[PDB]
Amino acid sequence: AYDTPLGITNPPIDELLSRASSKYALVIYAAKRARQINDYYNQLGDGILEYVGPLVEPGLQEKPLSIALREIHGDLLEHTEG
Amino acid sequence: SFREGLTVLEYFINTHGARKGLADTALRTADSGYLTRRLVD
Amino acid sequence: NSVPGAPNRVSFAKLREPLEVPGLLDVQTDSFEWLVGSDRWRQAAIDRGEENPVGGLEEVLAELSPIFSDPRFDEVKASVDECKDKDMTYAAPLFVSQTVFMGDFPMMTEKGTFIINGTERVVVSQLVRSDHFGNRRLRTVGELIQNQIRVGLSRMERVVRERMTTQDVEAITPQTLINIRPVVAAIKEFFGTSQLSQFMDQNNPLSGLTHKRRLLALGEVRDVHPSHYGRMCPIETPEGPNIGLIGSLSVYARVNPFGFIETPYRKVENGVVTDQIDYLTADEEDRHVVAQANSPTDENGRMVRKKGGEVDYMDVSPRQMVSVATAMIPFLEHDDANRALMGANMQRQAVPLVRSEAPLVGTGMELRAAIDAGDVVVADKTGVIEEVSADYITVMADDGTRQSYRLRKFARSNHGTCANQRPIVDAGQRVEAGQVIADGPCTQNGEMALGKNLLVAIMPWEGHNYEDAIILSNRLVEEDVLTSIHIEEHEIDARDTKLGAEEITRDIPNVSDEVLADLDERGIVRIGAEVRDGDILVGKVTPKGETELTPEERLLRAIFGEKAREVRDTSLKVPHGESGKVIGIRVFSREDDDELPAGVNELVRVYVAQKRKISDGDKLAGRHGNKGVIGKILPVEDMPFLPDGTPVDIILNTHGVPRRMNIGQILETHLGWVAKAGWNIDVAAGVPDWASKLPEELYSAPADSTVATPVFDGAQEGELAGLLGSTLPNRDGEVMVDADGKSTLFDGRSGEPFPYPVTVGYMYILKLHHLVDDKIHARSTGPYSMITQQPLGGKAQFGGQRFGEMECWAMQAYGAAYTLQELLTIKSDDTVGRVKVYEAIVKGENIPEPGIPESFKVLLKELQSLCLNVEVLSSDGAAIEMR
Amino acid sequence: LISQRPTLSEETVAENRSRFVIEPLEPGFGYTLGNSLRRTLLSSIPGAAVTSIRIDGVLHEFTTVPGVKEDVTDIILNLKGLVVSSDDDEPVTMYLRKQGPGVVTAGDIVPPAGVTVHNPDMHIATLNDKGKLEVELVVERGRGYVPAVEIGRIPVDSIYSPVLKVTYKVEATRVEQRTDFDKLIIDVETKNSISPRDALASAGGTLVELFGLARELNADSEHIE
Ligand SMILES: C/C(=C\[C@H](C)CCCCC(=O)O)[C@@H]1O[C@@H]2C=C[C@@H]1OC(=O)\C=C/C=C\C=C\[C@H]1O[C@@H]3C[C@H]1O[C@@H](/C=C/C[C@H]1O[C@H](C[C@H](O)[C@H]1C)[C@@H](O)[C@@H](O)/C=C/CC/C=C/C2)[C@@H]3C
Repeated sequence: AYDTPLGITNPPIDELLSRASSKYALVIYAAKRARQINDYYNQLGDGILEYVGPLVEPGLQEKPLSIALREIHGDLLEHTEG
Repeated sequence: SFREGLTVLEYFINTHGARKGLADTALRTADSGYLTRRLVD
Repeated sequence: NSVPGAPNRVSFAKLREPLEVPGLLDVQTDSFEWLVGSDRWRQAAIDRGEENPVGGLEEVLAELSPIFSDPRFDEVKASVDECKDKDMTYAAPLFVSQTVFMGDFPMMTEKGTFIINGTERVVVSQLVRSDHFGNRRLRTVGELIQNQIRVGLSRMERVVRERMTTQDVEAITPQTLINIRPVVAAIKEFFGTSQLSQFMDQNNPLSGLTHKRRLLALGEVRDVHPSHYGRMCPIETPEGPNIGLIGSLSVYARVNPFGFIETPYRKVENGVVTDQIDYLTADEEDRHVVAQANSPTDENGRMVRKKGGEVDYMDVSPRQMVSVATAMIPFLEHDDANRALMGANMQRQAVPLVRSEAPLVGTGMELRAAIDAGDVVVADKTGVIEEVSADYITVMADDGTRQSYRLRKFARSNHGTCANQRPIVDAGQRVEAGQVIADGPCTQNGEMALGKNLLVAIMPWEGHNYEDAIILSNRLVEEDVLTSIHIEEHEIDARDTKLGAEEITRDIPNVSDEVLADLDERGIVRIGAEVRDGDILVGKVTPKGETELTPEERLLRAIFGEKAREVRDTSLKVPHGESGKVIGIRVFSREDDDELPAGVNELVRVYVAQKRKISDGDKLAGRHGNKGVIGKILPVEDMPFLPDGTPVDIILNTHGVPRRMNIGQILETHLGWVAKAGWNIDVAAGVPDWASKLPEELYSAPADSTVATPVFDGAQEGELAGLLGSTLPNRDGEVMVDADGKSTLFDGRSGEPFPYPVTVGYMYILKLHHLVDDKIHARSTGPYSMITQQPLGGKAQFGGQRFGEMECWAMQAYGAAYTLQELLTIKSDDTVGRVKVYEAIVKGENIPEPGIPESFKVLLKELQSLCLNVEVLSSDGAAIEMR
Repeated sequence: LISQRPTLSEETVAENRSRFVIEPLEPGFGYTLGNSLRRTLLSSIPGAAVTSIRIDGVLHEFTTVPGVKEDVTDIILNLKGLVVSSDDDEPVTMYLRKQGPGVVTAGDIVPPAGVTVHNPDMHIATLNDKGKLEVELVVERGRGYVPAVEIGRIPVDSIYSPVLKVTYKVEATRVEQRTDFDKLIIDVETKNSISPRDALASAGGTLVELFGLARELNADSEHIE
């Protein structure tokens, strides 16, 4: 085991890299999803779009980027690379 | 090995070489940054 | 020693100092006095010199006449203090058929400085060649000033030649032909802008002392030369890319009439030291073989430098090659030149502490260096004190004369360091001439006190004193031992402008009565008021053009009945991150005639002081080049403490790796404990063999005794361990340190002792000018430059950090394309980007896509101006423009 | 004087392992009482353990015991793990004697009235063919950990205290205006004779009682809430 992660180090990058191609794809992967979540808490997505998530049970005041990372860790979303 | 202490003349000679290391170290950093830029370039 | 009120500081010197240290402030005075041609110089030179000496200006006219003679010099216009206050130049007008006034002539203070426009400047002597080392000439302050006058006079004669031809003969006079503008403008153009004219570096008395005496080497080339022995100090030079170019003068160095430095030498004849000390220039040095200072002389009477090489005349003493700053490092012979140079530089970087404690283990220069710096009050004539007050001191000399000395009280120095003088004498005290009456900023009882004596333990403490970090006891904060006052000066001006005249008034456009609560009736902060970051110091108002206000603002104007005032707000607030009390206010008005630059009506300056507790992050250092920041400050409870319960003050890790050494530091630490606890050799059946070389006086010494170990002639290893053996116990008689200088310390947290004995002692550390309060910067949003829309460091503060080219490389290395783009666009040059980002952040929306950085847009414009038709072509959009 | 209400929280690591936290403490009370707690839990809780034992067949033989796979040394280490609560106070001599090939698992030892073994599944030894083993072992209550000090009598190290391993660490929390408030973390692994919670109460009770000697000098002083 790896004991337990504290804050930013959770979830581990290794368990997250299995969900995407490279560490870079992981970035855009969670980045755009964070933009999606924060739109949901606001009025999203203006015209013709409806925000989705949070798929996982959000923390107390968890940051949307921190939510998109847990969602990717649980395979709750799939992505396609261009 | 300065444990015994150096007399007046002994310390003068030591400065002749010690100052070359500080000046020579000034040229080590400049060119390395000028080389690293061309490398990156 | 040899000074009247000198404190008792025993010395380990095995050699007598034959020649007293010369007035190490003479290099500046002699040259300027020779320049002006004072009667004291003529009287001093005539006694043992040419009977017809010519002053610098007198010599200038001698060569110029016939085309001028007998130039006059009236008494100084205003006093030094009066000049520094009114921001004028300490000068005395000079005069020269038709009489002519040539202009106000700057004058040199007793401290060897000049007041040029209210600031205390110091001219640096230049060492130019008259090839070989001895070929160096060395221009003195007075001489290189005269040369600047030559240019003024000569070009003045070039104007008179042209004027007399066109002008009618007999219809012109010296006044009509002489246009002294290039003369007065030549000296004003020197003391200012000139590279040899510099603002006196004075955050401690020693810094200003070494600023003078310091010389330039050029008019390979940086390397020291055999000739530099006893003349220029090779151990003192900047660490930056100016090594060798700059050097401070040696202690006993004396300059000859021309400028060729001379060194004191005692000619040795028949193997017996002759007390006759003669001047031997660089060239004259080779004529007679020079002997080494440290020489075996047995009782009464009794390795030498060859004429051109190494290893007739004997050296006057050790440390001839050493300078004042270098000669104040105890155990200098043990530290490497690098650390010694580092040590000297950091000694002049110390700050004056409120208490100013003298070093427990010092050398010899402390007393001489302090009184010669000029920052200590000296009694000119023997006598008795009549009054002693915090404001002034008066002495009733037996002669009958009556001298008084006004004390600098909380006077701001050139870099905000407080200079406060303390009287050390009482009412009935009988004082001798040349004695010390009041202590300067970094002085105690007459000798330099640049730091404090602290209890040290050289053990690594749970990683908090890692690499070069340091941990301190909270006692240094509670007892204000490392607390130093710092004064700041702020200024504002009211002048005439394009469309109106500025008016400094209390009434501010849009403000509450609370923010103006601490302002006076005129609008300036009241004395003694506490000012936080952003508070108003002076309320100034300047005319604003056509309002053309926003309707959304006019509506609220009528709603709340606040008439849109006429002009704009221009108040002087405290810079971000600053705070303190207001000490004084200086108001210079126009109604009150005064004298301000054309257009200026009123000029006021506020002085703010700050009591800086020694804070984690500040930079401390000893005299041996050892430096480091304060990594943590533990409460006195959880701190390694001796069996007495006496907590240690600072915990220093073992910085000195093998070979690196830094041996000198370890020595003064042990001696520090010796001097703090006294000693007694307990002589029984003679004295130990190690004390044989010692002179009687250091045999017995009480607790807290000060010691002096001159640089090369100081205490020796054997003598040390002996003093380690003798240590007077504390109350109860227990012993705290063994013969190894170690003690079993108790961890103030666990309570259990540290398994091994730890080295403890007293080391003299300094507080360096690098301070956290001055170096901490943070910025969310702030001002932006005009030409380039990049974040500009506002004069208040909020300066942005630079993301240089190299950092960009590191950002590209990570592949963080977005972070890089973010830095070079919305965080800087994006005119509409950074505003929409701030907007998006406040609302909580996503951050928008970056735009075009203004830098790039400016680039295209620069190209077009160069006639380069550049077009940002789209994939299918042909040409495009920014707009 | 009044403090800021430090609390006592407990997180259970295992059945006999739990960590505790006190939040927040005033700088720097974390280390003050911390080391004293670990010292009190470890060497101030009463408990019974084995003092000395004698095994039939080994009087001058040092290395081996015939008919048993475990050597002399290895056999002792097993018995050291024996946890038994004895309220008799004085040294009681229990007896364990099993024959024939098998596994002696403590449950075979007949405890005299007043002593109770708490780990009946403990593996003491393995038995060889047609082999018997009679073991006599002394058990007297004690405190902390007393090292080891008649023919064939072997003194053994005595693990008197129920607490087996204790460690503590400190951190900083409670921002507010001052962010250097102490948080005390203590880690205690206990044997099944008593729970980690009870061990803390005993250690805490003995401390307050021990520090009551300075309080009795004057109960009017200010101290803290
Ligand atoms: C580099 C230099 C002067 C620098 C401004 C300061 C020297 C830096 C070396 C160092 O401190 O490590 C040279 O100065 C002269 C002519 C050529 C050079 O000028 C140069 O190449 C560049 C500038 C020369 C003169 C500038 C004058 C004005 O620029 C400002 C205002 C005017 O005076 C300057 C004040 C300088 C005082 C310095 O004093 C030092 C500490 C600080 O560096 C400063 C307080 C003290 O340690 C003092 O003991 C050392 C003085 C240097 C002696 C050198 C004389 C030759 C201040 C920076």
